[PDB]
Amino acid sequence: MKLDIKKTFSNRSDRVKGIDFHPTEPWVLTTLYSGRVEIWNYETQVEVRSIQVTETPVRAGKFIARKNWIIVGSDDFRIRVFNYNTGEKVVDFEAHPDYIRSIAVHPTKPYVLSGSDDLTVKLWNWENNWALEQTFEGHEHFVMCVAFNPKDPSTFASGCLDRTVKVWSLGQSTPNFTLTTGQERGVNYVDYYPLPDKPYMITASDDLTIKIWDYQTKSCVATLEGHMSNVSFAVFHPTLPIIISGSEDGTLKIWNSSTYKVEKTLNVGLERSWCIATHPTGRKNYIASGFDNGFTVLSL
Amino acid sequence: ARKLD
Repeated sequence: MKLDIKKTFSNRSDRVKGIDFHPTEPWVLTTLYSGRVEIWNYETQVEVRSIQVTETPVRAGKFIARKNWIIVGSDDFRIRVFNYNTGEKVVDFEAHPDYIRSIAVHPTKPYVLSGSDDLTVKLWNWENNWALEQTFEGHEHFVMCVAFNPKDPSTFASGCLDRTVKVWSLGQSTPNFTLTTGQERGVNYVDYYPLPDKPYMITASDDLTIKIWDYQTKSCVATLEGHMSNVSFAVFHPTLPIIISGSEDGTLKIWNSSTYKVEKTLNVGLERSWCIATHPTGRKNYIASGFDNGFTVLSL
Repeated sequence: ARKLD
């Protein structure tokens, strides 16, 4: 239960809705409510590249490092891809007839998932001219979050304001199963535990709770209570035995992933927390979070 | 109008 948290870099900006770490460069991507996106080198504290993408909120953003791209989704309904070395706009298309909430990138195949207020998840194939390969229908409210299972990325999970998580197989039209979460104000976020020892998933809700699920038994393993307003996200750390959550209550919380009790609450001072990223290979155990008033990168 | 922020 020993934590050593250091602030690596924090900067003020307009509301950060999406955030992501580059796997091999010391960079973080932020996507802003103002329509701007920024790539920061958090070691030198200098901007790599920034773009005014649109005038609408950009809620979702990811690196596709193996292609030197970022991919972003915005309230103008569009997915756009930029080469971060040249700034080339690679593609720009309407993906859904409504807001894009979340984007996920497959770890090996040229697949992107987008989740939308249009009640659907859509699968795009960038090696087939960004074709719409499949639409997953079944949710009954905004799809807030999509995530591939890192241990079996032929499957993915979607978290929805309809109070469910659905787990799907690529190429199949109905969910493999639906978790009725009992989080009655909806699911804002879903994440997979990344290691082989536990088949766990985690959900965050406006109902102030975080729940841990065993995806083989479909049972709720634990409920984490303590946040004082909407919980924006909750994730498992890739190297440390912790869960990190963030909330409109303005805090990040670090929870023990064995006992499911809170270990530390951080009052970041940037008002509401919206998004989170962890460094994929645990470099310096970095995490980053985006808030109303900027972002912070912390080493643990 | 849900989740506009």
